[PDB]
Formats: sequence, C-alpha cells, structure tokens
Amino acid sequence: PIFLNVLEAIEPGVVCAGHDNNQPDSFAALLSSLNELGERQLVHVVKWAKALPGFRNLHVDDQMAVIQYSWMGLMVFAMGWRSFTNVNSRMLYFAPDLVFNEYRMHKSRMYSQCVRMRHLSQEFGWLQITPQEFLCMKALLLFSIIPVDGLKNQKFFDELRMNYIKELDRIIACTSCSRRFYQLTKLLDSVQPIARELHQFTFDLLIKSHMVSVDFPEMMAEIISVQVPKILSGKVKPIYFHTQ
Amino acid sequence: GAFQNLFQSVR
Ligand SMILES: CN1C(=O)N(c2ccc(C#N)c(C(F)(F)F)c2)C(=O)[C@@]1(C)c1ccc(O)cc1
Repeated sequence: PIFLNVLEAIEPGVVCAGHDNNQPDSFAALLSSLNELGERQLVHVVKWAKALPGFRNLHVDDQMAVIQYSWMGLMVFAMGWRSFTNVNSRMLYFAPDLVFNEYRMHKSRMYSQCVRMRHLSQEFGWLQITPQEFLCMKALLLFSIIPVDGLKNQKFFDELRMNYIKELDRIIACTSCSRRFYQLTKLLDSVQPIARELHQFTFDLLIKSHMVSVDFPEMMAEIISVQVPKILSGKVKPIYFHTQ
Repeated sequence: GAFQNLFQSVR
C-alpha cells in the first residue's frame, strides 16, 4: 500500500488554537481564535500538500491556487473526522484547546454551519469510514475546487485528480464496492456547501469589520478579500461527483 | 502577497 504509506507519513500532527479557556466565551475571542487556528492549519496544509504524490507536476501558480481554494474544505473535513474520532461527534473538536459545545456554536454566530459540521462528523460513524479512507478522501479534496475558466496547466491538474480518484477506488476495491464509492463521493460533495457558508459568513464580517473592529490578521484579510470572492461570485466552483 | 511568502518559505 505505497500510496497509503505516503499519506500516513505526511499527515500533519495536532494543532492548537491558543485559546484562553479560563475566560468566558465572547464572539470576539472565539473569532480571534478561529483566525489564529485557521492560519496555523493553513501552514500545515501547505507543508502537507507540497509533499503529496504528484503535486509538483502542477504549474506553481496552480499549486498555490488549489491550496487557497480548497483550504476551508480541507479544514472542515478534518475537523469533522477529529470530532468523530475523539468525542463521538458529541462536540466539535476544532483543536484540543478549542472544543465547541452548543453554547459555543451559538456564541460564535456560526450555529448553522456548526450543526452541518456535526452532521458531517456523525456520517463518518454511520458510514464506518476507515482512517485509510479518510486519508485518501482528504487528499482528493485538495483537487476538488477550481476556476470555471480553467487553471494555468489544466491538463496536469486533470491527470493528478484522476490519479487520486484511482487511489480512492483502489482502497475501496481492496458490487459492495460500487455502493461504497457512491456513499463516499456523496459525503465529499457535501463538504463544499459547508465551506461556502463559512466563506460567506466571514466575507460579510470582513466587510462590516470597520465598525465591528474585527482586526483581521494579514493572511486572512488577504485570502478573504482576494480569493474568497472568486468562490462567492461563482468564478471558482467545486468539482462535484453528483448533480446538486 | 502574504500567502505567496508563506508558500515560498516551505521547503
Ligand atoms: C470564521 N472562520 C472559521 O471558522 N475558521 C476556521 C478555523 C479552523 C477550522 C478547523 N479545524 C475551521 C473549521 F473547522 F471549520 F473547519 C474554521 C477560519 O479560519 C475562519 C477564521 C475563516 C477564515 C477565512 C474564511 O474565508 C472563512 C473562515
């Protein structure tokens, strides 16, 4: 299992948010921590992605693009997995120091997004997703959202995404298999609408932020103002398996 | 940009 060997080897370790749990929850503190966590995870997505099989086949501009477009979906998927594996979906395990109960879901002003993410967490258990299926599905997620007008070297992308689909098929093969691929691609598709709702909520925050003084940190301000509106305006869209 | 700096800083 060469491919799985590699994905296990490069999988990033635990990441903390730096949140102060000794203080009562407030929207401002929760958002600062999500911003911090978000940036810390992005660093690890970059390290991870550059070490993926084939990733350097991509034009460097496309390498950079695909990470920024798919980072929120990658974080959603992984957070769902941690929630399932660490606490049986009873809460959302953003980080060991940032665990959301329903009161935090509410205080974050992202209650609906949180509920949908808790549902995603429960599906890992209903579907009995294996840790090896998780790793293959997460890698495929990186190659699941791109500009409608194409990437700089579309052909290299196409062949890379193909290989990751072949490798998910591989560990499903290794019929029932048909049913399995359906269930897993349905779950993957469901990540994208959730990421979009996170993007919409945060884009709106950023715009109003001069009165709400949400001091958006530099990396986040750049990605929310430069890259996220491409997704919100439809110029960048997920690659769905099934029709929505 | 910030993201490009970060991407380029990773081996
Ligand atoms: C509101 N946001 C949020 O929930 N986080 C966030 C941070 C870590 C995790 C984790 N793990 C998650 C996640 F779980 F939902 F995936 C969200 C973000 O990174 C943030 C800060 C954001 C930033 C930019 C953007 O375009 C959309 C959202």
